[PDB]
Amino acid sequence: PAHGCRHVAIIMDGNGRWAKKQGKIRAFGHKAGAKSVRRAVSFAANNGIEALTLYAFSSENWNRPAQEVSALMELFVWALDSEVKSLHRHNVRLRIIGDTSRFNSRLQERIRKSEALTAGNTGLTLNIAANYGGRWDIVQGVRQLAEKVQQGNLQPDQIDEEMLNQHVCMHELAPVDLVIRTGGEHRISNFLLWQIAYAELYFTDVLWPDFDEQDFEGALNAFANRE
Amino acid sequence: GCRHVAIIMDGNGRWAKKQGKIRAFGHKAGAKSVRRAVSFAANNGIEALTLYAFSSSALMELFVWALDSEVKSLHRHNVRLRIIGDTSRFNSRLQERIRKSEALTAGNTGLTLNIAANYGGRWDIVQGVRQLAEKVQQGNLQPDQIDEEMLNQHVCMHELAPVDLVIRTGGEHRISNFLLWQIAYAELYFTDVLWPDFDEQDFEGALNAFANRERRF
Ligand SMILES: O=P(O)(O)C(O)(Cc1cccc(-c2cccc(-c3ccccc3)c2)c1)P(=O)(O)O
Ligand SMILES: O=P(O)(O)C(O)(Cc1cccc(-c2cccc(-c3ccccc3)c2)c1)P(=O)(O)O
Ligand SMILES: O=P(O)(O)C(O)(Cc1cccc(-c2cccc(-c3ccccc3)c2)c1)P(=O)(O)O
Ligand SMILES: O=P(O)(O)C(O)(Cc1cccc(-c2cccc(-c3ccccc3)c2)c1)P(=O)(O)O
Ligand SMILES: O=P(O)(O)C(O)(Cc1cccc(-c2cccc(-c3ccccc3)c2)c1)P(=O)(O)O
Repeated sequence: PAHGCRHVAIIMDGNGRWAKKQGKIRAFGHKAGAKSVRRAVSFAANNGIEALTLYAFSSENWNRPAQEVSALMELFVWALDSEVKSLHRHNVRLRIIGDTSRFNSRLQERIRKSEALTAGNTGLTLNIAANYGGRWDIVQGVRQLAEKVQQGNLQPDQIDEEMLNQHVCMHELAPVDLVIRTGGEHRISNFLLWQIAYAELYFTDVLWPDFDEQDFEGALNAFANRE
Repeated sequence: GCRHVAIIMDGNGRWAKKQGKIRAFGHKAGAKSVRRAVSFAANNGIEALTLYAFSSSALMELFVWALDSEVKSLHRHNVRLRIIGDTSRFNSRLQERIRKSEALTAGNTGLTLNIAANYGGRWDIVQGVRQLAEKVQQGNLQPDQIDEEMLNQHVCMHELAPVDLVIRTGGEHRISNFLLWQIAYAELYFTDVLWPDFDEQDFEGALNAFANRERRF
């Protein structure tokens, strides 16, 4: 399309701050945040973007017990189940990226079903990060290579970038062209690392609930002008 | 408190054009700006400064010339010099100059200055991977024992403080395959100022930005 942007990744941040300013509790920001997600996904689908990868940055996870962080992963991806039907009806291909290996088998089956169901859709490819880390991503790929070495099928010296690239999340999709981070912080926070080696980085102070189609348009135009 | 700053230096040629001068003129102004950045970092308690020359045999001799004429003063200033990158294919005289310069200064306790030469963040990670694959081949390591901490011990600069701030001059908003694994939690600061003009005030503005952002976030 005219903006020449095939794959956009977004670090969503600012929902709690947005609620706080309103005098509302965090759950109200979660709802406004969900609504801003739906709006970003329609925008991307309507603007010919091929893939949209979303990472929810939690400013609060440092105050929550580790036991709680695992459970929230439950509800989160669980919640994203009633939503699968809607994504499918909109011709979106859903993929979950992250470490879901420790997740209960019932949910892993659900994730696989969801991905299989929407795999042949021809609209936007939507990647949702769940228990995702950039370093972990690189490490799970390294492990896959470590198994081939242990099998006898790979010589350490044959490992190059191109080969490690085939084993990181989203390698079958267009490289990430643009990473947007809302909320004001200027860090990647262990979101994508290997995949953003050549991506344009766009930071905006706008809080996620307020980030709308015109903000997304501004980012794509900055990208178009910058490339 | 900012301990390790990484800078993507960019804008020398654009600067020269604006001045109506030739490329060599921007290179010269660029080198002076490198000296001023290093002095500044050393004078302000920064533990490590990592520099990457962004560009879209003669440079090899210049590299030798640069090491031969600057290493003594860096040594006197208690700077520890390290070159990061794939120098495996540089001519052996240059490889030897690099090795001696690093050896001469290895024990200094002031600023560690890392100069990227033929460096790439993906290559960096891949060299660490090869190291681990070797131990797997031998039999000293099981695939499933490989974790983040471990690969971290095999990527460049693992013995130094974590990179706190990455500064990129010149106007582009990309990492361009500079550090990747190492910038997971770093503050990213972009400025349109061209490298020859990047000065103490610009450097301080990035440091202040880092400090303020550390307070608010
Ligand atoms: O609602 P909160 O954030 O006030 C709290 O109950 C934690 C929590 C409870 C229920 C639901 C959620 C929730 C709802 C929607 C999204 C998310 C979320 C999405 C992505 C990353 C982190 C969190 C979490 C969080 P907390 O224990 O942190 O006070
Ligand atoms: O399908 P369209 O292009 O006709 C339209 O629904 C826009 C749209 C496109 C793709 C996805 C969505 C959409 C709608 C409802 C929910 C979601 C959704 C987004 C993220 C997670 C879960 C669900 C996405 C809407 P429109 O607003 O243009 O009529
Ligand atoms: O913005 P924060 O860091 O203040 C916070 O809302 C976490 C958060 C960040 C970004 C997005 C979301 C969020 C909230 C609700 C739904 C979703 C969502 C994500 C993906 C698909 C569909 C819905 C994401 C939550 P927190 O729970 O840590 O207060
Ligand atoms: O800024 P550019 O991309 O326009 C260009 O000057 C390349 C370049 C970028 C950044 C720094 C330098 C450069 C020039 C002179 C000296 C140094 C230098 C680097 C490290 C230690 C000492 C000196 C770096 C060159 P180019 O040769 O590609 O026109
Ligand atoms: O100064 P010049 O224009 O006479 C010439 O040496 C080019 C040149 C001189 C000095 C520095 C550089 C240069 C360009 C790009 C990168 C670097 C560099 C410097 C330090 C580390 C890594 C890379 C240096 C190029 P030339 O190739 O035109 O003979």
